[PDB]
Amino acid sequence: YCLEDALNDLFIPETTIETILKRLTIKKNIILQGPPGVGKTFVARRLAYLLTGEKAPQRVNMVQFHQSYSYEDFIQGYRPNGVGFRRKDGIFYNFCQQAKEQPEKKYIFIIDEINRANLSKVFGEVMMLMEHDKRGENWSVPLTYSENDEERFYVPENVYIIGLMNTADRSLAVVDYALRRRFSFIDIEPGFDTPQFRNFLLNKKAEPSFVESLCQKMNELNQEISKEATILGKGFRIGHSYFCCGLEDGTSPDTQWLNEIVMTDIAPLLEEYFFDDPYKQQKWTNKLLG
Amino acid sequence: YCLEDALNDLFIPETTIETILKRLTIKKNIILQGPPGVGKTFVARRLAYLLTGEKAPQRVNMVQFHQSYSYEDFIQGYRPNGVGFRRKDGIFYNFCQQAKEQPEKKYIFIIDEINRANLSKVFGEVMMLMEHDKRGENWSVPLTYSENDEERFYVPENVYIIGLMNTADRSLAVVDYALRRRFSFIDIEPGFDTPQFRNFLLNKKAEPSFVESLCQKMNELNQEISKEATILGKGFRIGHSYFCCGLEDGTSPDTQWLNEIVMTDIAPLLEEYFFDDPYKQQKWTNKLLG
Amino acid sequence: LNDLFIPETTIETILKRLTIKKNIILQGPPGVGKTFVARRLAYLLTGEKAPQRVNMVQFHQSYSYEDFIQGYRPNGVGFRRKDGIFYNFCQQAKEQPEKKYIFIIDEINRANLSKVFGEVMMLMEHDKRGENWSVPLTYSENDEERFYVPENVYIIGLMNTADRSLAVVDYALRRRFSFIDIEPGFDTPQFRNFLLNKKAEPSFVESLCQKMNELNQEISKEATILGKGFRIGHSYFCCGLEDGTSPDTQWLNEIVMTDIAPLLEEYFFDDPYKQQKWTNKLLG
Amino acid sequence: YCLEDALNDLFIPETTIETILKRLTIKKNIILQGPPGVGKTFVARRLAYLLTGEKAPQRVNMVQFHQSYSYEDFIQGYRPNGVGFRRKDGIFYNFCQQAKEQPEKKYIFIIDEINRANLSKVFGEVMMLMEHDKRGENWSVPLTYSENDEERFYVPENVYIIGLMNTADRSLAVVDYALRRRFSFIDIEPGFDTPQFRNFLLNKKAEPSFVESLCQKMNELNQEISKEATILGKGFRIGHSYFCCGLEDGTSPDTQWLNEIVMTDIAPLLEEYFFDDPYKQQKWTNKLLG
Amino acid sequence: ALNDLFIPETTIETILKRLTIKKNIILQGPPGVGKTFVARRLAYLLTGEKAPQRVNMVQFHQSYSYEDFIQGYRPNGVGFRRKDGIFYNFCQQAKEQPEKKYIFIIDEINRANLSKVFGEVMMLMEHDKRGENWSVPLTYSENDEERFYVPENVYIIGLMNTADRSLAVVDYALRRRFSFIDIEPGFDTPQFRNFLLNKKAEPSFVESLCQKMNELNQEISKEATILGKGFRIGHSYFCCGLEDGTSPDTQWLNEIVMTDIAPLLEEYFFDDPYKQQKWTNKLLG
Amino acid sequence: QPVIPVRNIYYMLTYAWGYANLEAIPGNNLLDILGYVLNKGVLQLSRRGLELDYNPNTEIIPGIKGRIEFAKTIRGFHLNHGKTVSTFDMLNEDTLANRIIKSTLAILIKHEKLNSTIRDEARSLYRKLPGISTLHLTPQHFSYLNGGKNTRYYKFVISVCKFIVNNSIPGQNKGHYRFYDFERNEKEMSLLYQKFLYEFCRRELTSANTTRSYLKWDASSISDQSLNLLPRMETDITIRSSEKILIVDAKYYKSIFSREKFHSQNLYQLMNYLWSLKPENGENIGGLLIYPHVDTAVKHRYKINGFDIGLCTVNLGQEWPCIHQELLDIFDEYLK
Ligand SMILES: Nc1nc2c(ncn2[C@@H]2O[C@H](COP(=O)(O)OP(=O)(O)NP(=O)(O)O)[C@@H](O)[C@H]2O)c(=O)[nH]1
Ligand SMILES: Nc1nc2c(ncn2[C@@H]2O[C@H](COP(=O)(O)OP(=O)(O)NP(=O)(O)O)[C@@H](O)[C@H]2O)c(=O)[nH]1
Ligand SMILES: Nc1nc2c(ncn2[C@@H]2O[C@H](COP(=O)(O)OP(=O)(O)NP(=O)(O)O)[C@@H](O)[C@H]2O)c(=O)[nH]1
Ligand SMILES: Nc1nc2c(ncn2[C@@H]2O[C@H](COP(=O)(O)OP(=O)(O)O)[C@@H](O)[C@H]2O)c(=O)[nH]1
Ligand SMILES: Nc1nc2c(ncn2[C@@H]2O[C@H](COP(=O)(O)OP(=O)(O)O)[C@@H](O)[C@H]2O)c(=O)[nH]1
Ligand SMILES: [Mg+2]
Ligand SMILES: [Mg+2]
Ligand SMILES: [Mg+2]
Repeated sequence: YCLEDALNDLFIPETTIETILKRLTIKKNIILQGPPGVGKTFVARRLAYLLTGEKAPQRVNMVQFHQSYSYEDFIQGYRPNGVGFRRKDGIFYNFCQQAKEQPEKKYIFIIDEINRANLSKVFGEVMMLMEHDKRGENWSVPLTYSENDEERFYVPENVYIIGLMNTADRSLAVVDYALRRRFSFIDIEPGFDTPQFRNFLLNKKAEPSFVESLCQKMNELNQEISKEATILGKGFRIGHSYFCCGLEDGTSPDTQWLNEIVMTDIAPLLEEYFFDDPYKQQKWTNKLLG
Repeated sequence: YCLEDALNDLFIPETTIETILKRLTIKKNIILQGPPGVGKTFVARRLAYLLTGEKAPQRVNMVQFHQSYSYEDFIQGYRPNGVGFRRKDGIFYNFCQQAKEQPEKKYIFIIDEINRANLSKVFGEVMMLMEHDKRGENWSVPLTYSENDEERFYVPENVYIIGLMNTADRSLAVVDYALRRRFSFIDIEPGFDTPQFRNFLLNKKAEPSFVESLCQKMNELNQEISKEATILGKGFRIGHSYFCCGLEDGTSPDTQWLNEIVMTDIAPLLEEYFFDDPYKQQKWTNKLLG
Repeated sequence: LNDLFIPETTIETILKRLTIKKNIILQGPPGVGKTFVARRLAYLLTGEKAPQRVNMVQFHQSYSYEDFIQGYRPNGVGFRRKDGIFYNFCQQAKEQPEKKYIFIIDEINRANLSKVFGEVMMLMEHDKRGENWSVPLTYSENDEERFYVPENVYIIGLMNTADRSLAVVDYALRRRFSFIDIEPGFDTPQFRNFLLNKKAEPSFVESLCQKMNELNQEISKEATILGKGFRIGHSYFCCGLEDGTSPDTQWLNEIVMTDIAPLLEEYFFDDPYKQQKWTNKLLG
Repeated sequence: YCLEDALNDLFIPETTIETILKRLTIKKNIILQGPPGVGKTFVARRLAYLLTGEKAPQRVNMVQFHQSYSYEDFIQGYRPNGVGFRRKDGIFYNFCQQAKEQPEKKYIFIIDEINRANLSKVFGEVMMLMEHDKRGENWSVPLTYSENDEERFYVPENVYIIGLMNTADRSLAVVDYALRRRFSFIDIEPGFDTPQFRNFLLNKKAEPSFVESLCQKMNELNQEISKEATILGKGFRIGHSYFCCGLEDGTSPDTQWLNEIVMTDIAPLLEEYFFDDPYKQQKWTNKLLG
Repeated sequence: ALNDLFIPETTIETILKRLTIKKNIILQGPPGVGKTFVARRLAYLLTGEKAPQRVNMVQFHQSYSYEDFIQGYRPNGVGFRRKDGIFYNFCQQAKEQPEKKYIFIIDEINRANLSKVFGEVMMLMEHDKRGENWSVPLTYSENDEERFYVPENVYIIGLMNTADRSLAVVDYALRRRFSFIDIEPGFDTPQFRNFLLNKKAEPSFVESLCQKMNELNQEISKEATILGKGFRIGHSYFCCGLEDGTSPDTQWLNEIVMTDIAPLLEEYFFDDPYKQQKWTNKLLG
Repeated sequence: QPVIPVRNIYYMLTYAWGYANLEAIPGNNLLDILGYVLNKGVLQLSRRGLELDYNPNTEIIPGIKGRIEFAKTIRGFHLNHGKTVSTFDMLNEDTLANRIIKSTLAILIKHEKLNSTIRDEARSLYRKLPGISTLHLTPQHFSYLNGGKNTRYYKFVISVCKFIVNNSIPGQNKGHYRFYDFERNEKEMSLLYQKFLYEFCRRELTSANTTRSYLKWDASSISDQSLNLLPRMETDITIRSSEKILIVDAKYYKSIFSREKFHSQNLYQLMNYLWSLKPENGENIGGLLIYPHVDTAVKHRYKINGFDIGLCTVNLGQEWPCIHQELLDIFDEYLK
């Protein structure tokens, strides 16, 4: 496996893709922040195979934080056995043991919607330990529910952590600045202007005018979205996922199909987005339609 | 089962219905939004047997969410058998296993008043999984309470999801735009000015003159409701159900019958819609009677 | 049908509305006999004075879905799933389909009504009653085990209109419930006949109605602040004269200070003179 | 354990560490109060070995506090057997007993992220003993979980307690009452305008002007943050460790290396800081690149 | 006892008129009014037998709950048992004796949430719904063999205090079922004046103090919002220390000014020490 | 000692906050105006329904609710007395956003100088929110609310509470409040003036693009590249269009209200902004000084140093639409 394999279908420029690996290899923990529908989930499984250099799932682990995950779930907690409780090693603790089984091959842990959960609660002791410098046996620390006999948990160097925080929900945004120092934050743009997106449509039986018209209108809209910061900030700007899918059957892209998209998905979003004047809603919808 | 069985009593146009099944076959997640009393609950049981094409309720699961509902109830959680606690596979988890047994047949899960409960907390792990392109074992994920990483949950492809949310309360709305992306939102309207609504009345010995007077009146009133979107959106407008039920005995819909219900139901509703304006209450109420 | 102070037409509306619609909200100020009305009325619908069929509860903010329908709660040995009253009650009525079983909910406004009802907020409607409309419950161990409202069940809601909470408005529940206002009924003869058959003076009864109406009308003057829902009920007068003390001006004077005076403070808060004025108006 | 190994690399002035060493022998309960990335965790591991004069793990203990951390794990409590509950000596109890053996040798206990958990919930009764004056067997007390009054615990004088607290969160504005009486707060500067931080870069093949140019802006920026009190206090200002890391290869510092840090770490942080004025983000981000 | 009580007899007579009929009652008044001591003598008065066994007293707090009040499960040596609470035990004691009036004292009732505590029973204590007809099975009553009903004999008294400005409007639950009563400090009353003149107090010393406190009681209630009528000082501080064996004197009062009224005076205003000092100095002489 | 009529100022605040009938209210003073909207605004919200945020609750209860935390239960041995430590998400209105409104209503009622009707109606609403907890308001509370998760409507009414809280002064009584004499201070009035225009220009001048531009000196100094000592320069507004660029410097002065000598020191700032700014398009460069006057509006144009500069005024107190007319009329002249 190689970059050529991954970047065949991805709409992202190579520019970020190398920047991603650059920050990762030095820092070992990063976050990709972007609105939904920009392939955040999409890239993540592909990224994992690059660094290992092979398409292996075993060295990779994927999860989602749902605002109910806990340290007891992630790391160490007490679970009922048949009649009485027992201590259960969590998944991350289970994962790190696998990673240190062989240090040579890199191990990746993938967390969707990380911003939801209270990360300080879940990770706890690990929030220090995850950082690149403070890894290995030198910085071994004993866990909360560890046995009285000294047993310590240390992050292996090979481990890499990836976080996936959407930029829509403002409330669910990272205000743990202590935690935000462990991570490096990579903004991802919608991907409209890129040719690699455009080629994907043109290869799929599309007119260059209709394609080039589409990107022109969306880019106008996201500027207007980007214009405001009071309610609708830059991050809210629309993703490209809507347009990506649904053409597998052979349906060529046209105003009929585009019209179905606008009425069905975007038009609800807009009225939900603005909720001040329909004219703005009527304006931009008709602009896309016309 | 057959399509025409449902459409006989249905006031909504087929055009909307055809739009609906087209999306649902594609998206596998949908949300139906309208005021109360427009048959969201009514259509949904009908619609499932259409999509399957056969009237199998065992393949259908119907639930109403509310505040006292969680991931522990829905998906997985530890609950008391008795002296000893056990891991209890939630209802949705059980439903998904059933669909796996028969991959060919479509299995449908119906959520009434979805917008009430905190979907962000309830779906969680599912919030990523449910999307149309991410279903299958390739995207299998271990849960919070899974014993090990190997125990993983993947949504079957056959499953279709239905979301039912009233538009009366802006308080309870799906503001999570990420959650909005998974669901395809199809508005439903009261549909007074429809033949099938009128045919139902005339079939029950109703005056065509009274009917045309009736539909025109509400159409104007509902349009008045949609006007003040700042105050009350189009989603607030009155449904057709108030007039629908109550004639089962065979009572003819005279003007007196309508005058009785208006006083009993819509009148206090009108009072609430116009807290500040008594004349506006008096205006429209008196408008109906003459 | 004899001692009721509410119009005969109003009760006739209710029985027709109730049997058809199966759900109602009876909203009015305190002291209008909401409890006695429904309890009197409930025996009419059954046709027999059966209290076992009838069950009443008074909701409160802490009341929860745990209490009403289902919930996990402790036995002596440990925790188990405990069927709340309504699940217990509906099963009892389901046992006997023919007879009409009733469920009464007082001070309904206090609780988050959506929260309490939960699943049945859909099921309670008359059409969606039966095995077809059954659903597995939130805490149901198995998907196959479901709960459905029987047709015989009829539901009554009693609402105090003087404590509006600008927290939650549900217009969907309003679709389930047919709202019926209740006036105090001072003008009604049945209220007057009760007192004149209790050795009241003819003028004394007539004087009271004039006194109360002038006050009640002022309450409904400013619909924004207060309404007809706020105005005073009559029931305070019913109690306390069956000992054998017939009405007198002194007895009136007691109730004004005893009961109504805090209400005035509650209503006409930070305006003592209006309280003193309206208080003194009645005494004269 | 020579100071030269300890103090040469450090960016902090030798004055403040000496001042820290004074109070630490004096009071033995100390808190380092500064934003993340200034080496609070970094110094403390060295500081313990300074006082002892040796690199000894046994005499020095490190922990990070979080919400799950509690008295029963920290001090003493009951852990389930298969059914039964067994008492277990907690860390601090086990840790002090080592210190009881060797009164002359200094013992060190390091608590990072202390504010996250309430001290009373964890420490509780022992806060009486923990204070510097009321130490030694004279003040011995029987524990909450002691089987009998005979068994008693007293904090020996030799142990010193270190607390690492970050002034990066809004909740910490209302500092806990438990801490203030018993601990001595010390502020850690960002330490940009220091010789050793500069000299660290100069040894790593850095131009002086590019180094000196950077510090004024960083010194300028942190000054702007500290001027605010409502949203961002002085304690929120940037630390000096973003720039430290990432040079392990030997790659020379330059605008290329620096620009990576700005966009990937500091740029989105500023969005969180200057949400209200996005243009203010543009002001600084453009300023730093220039 | 009436002569020993300092409050107007009309209020004493009025209360017995209300409670007998209403069966639920709450007293709101200043601290230092002998509200507890008031009710006990009144409790003995209504029963007529001066029986403490019939009488049971409870003081509420924010933690107080249904398990404390009514019923709950408490640990055994092994396992756990259903454990009868106070009110469950108390009424069943009263159930045997229907004729005999039984009284319940709830101190500092406003602090706790009545609903959370009472729960189901909160309606059953309403006088209209009493006896076996309104019987309900309890939350923890696993079987339907026994249902809990408050019999008619029960009377419930609640002691609330108007001391605190932090207190917001009373809970709606309370207002419905209870008749709210304001108790005067009773300085003006002769029965309190005869409680000092019986101790060989000077009539000038007696009368002056009545005027002195009244001057304050007007000023403390003169404040519109922050300090109302309910705030004004009660007499209980004056009782304790005179009939123990030490005669009244201005110096005895002088200590009392510093002891209770002076900090209380600081507490009410909490703004102006001079306004406190002016009043404290005014009290002393 | 003249100032603008108080009603019109509210319109300027609205544009300043970026988002009704004031003819009905008879109270000339500001606080009658502001409270009436707040008192009415909450009523508008309550009609639709107030915000309810899922608040997690972890407590000791007699049963299973939501998710039981096994650890806290066993450590506390709550099983023995039939209790569990369980987490669940009760849905309340007691959030910070709602708490701010309610505590503010106490301040509004407590204000010494206020219309009787406004005080009475608010006291009703204060009672109408029993569940919510009163709080002691600070900007730090408002600071936390910069997330703005609530609706656009909430964010408007919240901004009102910010104005009241900061512009509330205790008066005769220790408890009660007294409103700030906002009009008298020029500085906040100027910041009102500048902020009013910037958001206003985005609304009406859709034709042009409106952005604030930071400027950098043309200077080079051997001593420091930083030039920290030099004054920081940030435009009040720049309103760029294809045909012409235009910078405006506007400030609120008391002297100009008098119809004599003229106070135009801000012009000194303006010229150097023109110099340090260099346009790539090079279409033209124009400047404008606009001030508030009471009586009448006067416009002049000047050609000073190769720059086209305008001095203009507005007759505030006339009428808001005609004022709205006048401002758009003004820019049309210069934007050319
Ligand atoms: N073929 C192709 N599909 C893409 C590309 N980028 C995004 N998509 C598609 O857009 C859809 C959603 O992508 P996803 O990764 O889940 O976006 P997300 O940010 O993770 N979603 P969310 O923020 O809601 O969690 C998928 O169909 C995904 O394949 C791309 O570059 N190529
Ligand atoms: N006979 C008949 N009844 C209909 C039709 N459409 C809606 N109704 C009736 O209207 C009532 C409510 O249906 P429902 O789906 O619950 O409306 P809703 O939008 O879901 N209401 P809510 O959202 O509040 O739950 C029922 O009486 C239903 O049968 C229809 O086409 N034919
Ligand atoms: N060489 C050198 N590195 C330093 C210096 N100060 C901090 N660092 C580096 O900064 C990184 C993090 O330091 P750290 O102590 O963890 O900061 P912190 O205060 O603990 N972070 P937090 O407050 O979030 O817990 C490490 O690489 C550390 O060595 C210093 O003075 N010299
Ligand atoms: N005879 C008669 N008694 C009534 C009437 N209305 C109420 N009462 C009595 O008033 C007493 C209290 O009624 P209650 O239900 O508590 O008042 P509400 O709940 O606020 O409406 C009971 O004795 C009622 O029966 C009535 O219309 N006629
Ligand atoms: N003898 C007598 N003592 C009274 C009277 N009123 C109050 N007291 C005394 O005042 C004390 C009780 O006061 P109280 O307010 O209940 O104390 P609190 O509950 O802490 O506020 C006891 O000494 C009572 O006997 C009274 O009228 N006569
Ligand atoms: Mg995704
Ligand atoms: Mg429905
Ligand atoms: Mg650290």
